[PDB]
Amino acid sequence: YIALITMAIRDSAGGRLTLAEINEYLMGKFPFFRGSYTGWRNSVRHNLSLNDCFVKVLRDPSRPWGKDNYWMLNP
Repeated sequence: YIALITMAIRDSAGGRLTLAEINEYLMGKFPFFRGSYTGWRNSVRHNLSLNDCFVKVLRDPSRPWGKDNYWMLNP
């Protein structure tokens, strides 16, 4: 989950990213994940910030459809 998260966050470049898209492809890539329990987003996101150690935004005014998230990470 760590490595996966690493490559997931890698989507960015130490600037900003959307966990919405990250998780979007996460489940769209990992079948086992989409066939176990779609409730790890809590442990994933948790470790996400508890891993990289960046800053996120509490649902900013920029969510298409109404279910997105923007995170801001940097070195």
